[PDB]
Amino acid sequence: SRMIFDFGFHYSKNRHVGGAVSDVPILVVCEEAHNYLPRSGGAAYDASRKSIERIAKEGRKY
Amino acid sequence: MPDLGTPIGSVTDSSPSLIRIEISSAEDFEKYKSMLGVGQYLLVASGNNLYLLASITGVRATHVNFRFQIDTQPIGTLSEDGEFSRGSHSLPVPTEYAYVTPPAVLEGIFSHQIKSPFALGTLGISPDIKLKIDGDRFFSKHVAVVGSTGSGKSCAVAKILQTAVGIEKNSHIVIFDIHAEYAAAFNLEAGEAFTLNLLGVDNLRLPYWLMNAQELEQIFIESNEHNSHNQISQFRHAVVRNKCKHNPTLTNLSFDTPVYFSIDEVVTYLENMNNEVIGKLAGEGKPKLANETLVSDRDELYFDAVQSFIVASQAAATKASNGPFNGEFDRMILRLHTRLADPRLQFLFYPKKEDGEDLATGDFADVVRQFVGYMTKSNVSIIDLSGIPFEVLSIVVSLISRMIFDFGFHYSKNRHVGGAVSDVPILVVCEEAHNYLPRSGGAAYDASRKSIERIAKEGRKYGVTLMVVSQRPSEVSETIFSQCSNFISLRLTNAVDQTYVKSLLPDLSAGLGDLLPNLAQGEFLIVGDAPLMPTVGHFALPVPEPHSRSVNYLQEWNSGWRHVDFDSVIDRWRGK
Amino acid sequence: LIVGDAPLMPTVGHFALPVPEPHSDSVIDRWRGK
Ligand SMILES: Nc1ncnc2c1ncn2[C@@H]1O[C@H](COP(=O)(O)OP(=O)(O)OP(O)(O)=S)[C@@H](O)[C@H]1O
Ligand SMILES: [Mg+2]
Repeated sequence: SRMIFDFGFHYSKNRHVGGAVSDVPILVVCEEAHNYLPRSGGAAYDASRKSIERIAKEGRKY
Repeated sequence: MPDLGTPIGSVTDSSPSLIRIEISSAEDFEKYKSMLGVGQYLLVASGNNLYLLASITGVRATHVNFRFQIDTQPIGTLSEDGEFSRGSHSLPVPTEYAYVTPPAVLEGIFSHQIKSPFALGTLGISPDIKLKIDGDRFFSKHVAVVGSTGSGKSCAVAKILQTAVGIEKNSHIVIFDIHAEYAAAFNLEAGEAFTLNLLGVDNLRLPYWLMNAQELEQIFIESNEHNSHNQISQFRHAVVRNKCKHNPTLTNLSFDTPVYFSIDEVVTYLENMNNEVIGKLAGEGKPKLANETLVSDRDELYFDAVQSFIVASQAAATKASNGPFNGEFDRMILRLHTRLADPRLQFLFYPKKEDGEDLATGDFADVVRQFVGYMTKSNVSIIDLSGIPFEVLSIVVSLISRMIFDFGFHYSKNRHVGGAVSDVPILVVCEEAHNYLPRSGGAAYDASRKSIERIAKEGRKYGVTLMVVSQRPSEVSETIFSQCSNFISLRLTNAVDQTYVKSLLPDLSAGLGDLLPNLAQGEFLIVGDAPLMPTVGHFALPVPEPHSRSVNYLQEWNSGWRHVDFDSVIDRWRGK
Repeated sequence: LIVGDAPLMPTVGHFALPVPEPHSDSVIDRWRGK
């Protein structure tokens, strides 16, 4: 996921410099989320619940 | 005072809390169907040469001939002279008539008894009429808004602000954004002569030494582990001892007092302290380096550059023991090297003046100019926060707020010495508050609440007021509302939200809640002290409108398979 | 509204305002911020 987001970022920068909004959208479909995004869980599952979260708050733009 | 007209019907039940009117003619009801609707007002008799105003709360129609029913509640009293008192002092007897409230009477009551006017739209019954409130009561006190999605909150707020800035007295306003929306609502022709300072992630200047204790402790440290004790102590010691060396003149400094203080130097100090090794030989109760040279005052050398010491040993000739704080501080060093390694956050750690040089202790003044601007003219500023990450948002907000409260108090004192009240008002606008002011939230956002709580309590005396906006008021701070003296309610549907907003708000029986979920697009309800009495109102679209350009998806899918030159993107993607 | 043992009976009253009342460019020359 981190790769996707960083790519969208570095691309939005360029097309914004050009003055045009992005043109390459992406939709990430996630299934059986509760197996890899727990609500009450250990730090062992702290590498995912962070990355994906970055998409929720700062996605629409990029 | 004037000829009210022909009545509607008599009374059939009376009390201080409730009143019940009864109509028995359909031709009479259909004629005045538009006024008798909810929210609007009616006149009742309470003896000769008086009248009583009531607010419609509840209608019912039945067919068994027809029978209507209008439930009402009393607000206040009005004479034939024109005076409008408040507070009920009469129960109306039956066989007393009722009449419908014309506009003319409302306009007459509005004009005279209102000290200073501020327009806030037009009533629904008649568009060619302008609703007014007290000029000073409104913008010198704490407003609030709550609206369901699509209810047109942003446009209404933009209209309010435009009027406050004379767009169709010099006033200062800051508007925090999360969607990049309110920027265009102020993009009139340059010749208008009202300053506009647009800010973002590229041009914002905001050093990190302005922080209070909580923010500094929060960015670079996490106190979850067992090593949470010692880190904080020695961190404080280091930051202080480094604060003076670069600012000698001043006196009696403390952790909180703001002045320049580098951070890389603090990292160097912490590291050099990780690896210390002490000597226990005779008259050598102090450290020992690689070149057999003792040390007297730590602060003199530890900062400059890393140093290496001899190895621990137990020989009677070479007696070297390990240091007190060796080993513990290993992680936070890498964590800090990382955070500083971040490019996207460069505006906070490694900022630059216009010329190119780094900041200095004195530029503090200019740091506030951005928020303040020109003095004798309106200077609405529009901060942007989309580009900012999700972890530093609370910090940014707290700092930008405290920096304003301090200025307010300072100018309030500077004018108290003279004896005249300050003529510089400042408004803060907080949008989508439910993200960074959670009521169910814990310490993850502890730094934000307080920076606003102050304005909730003190701000009024000093000269700065708030304006909160949200769309899910249940998951918002209980304290930030209660200090709000006026409420604007647009459309709300979700039930629990109705319950909460009904509770918090006092003069709301069942009907005033039955009115929220059926309001139209552009309408609103007003409840508080700025009006004489509750009211239902209608707005117009603002000019120019906010757009917040966004990426259209389906209209883009129908296009071609555009060659993403991954090569060029990744190439520019240095990240080195 | 008063409640408890002191009054002869629960009751509501109103308070008269107490006179006296309780109240409490180069401008920013405080870089110290204190
Ligand atoms: N008096 C009015 N007459 C006609 N249309 C109106 C009126 N007031 C508002 N609108 C319409 O409301 C529409 C959208 O409102 P928005 O400004 O998108 O609401 P909002 O503030 O974005 O709420 P969100 O989506 O939760 S951020 C606009 O396209 C307007 O045309
Ligand atoms: Mg909006």
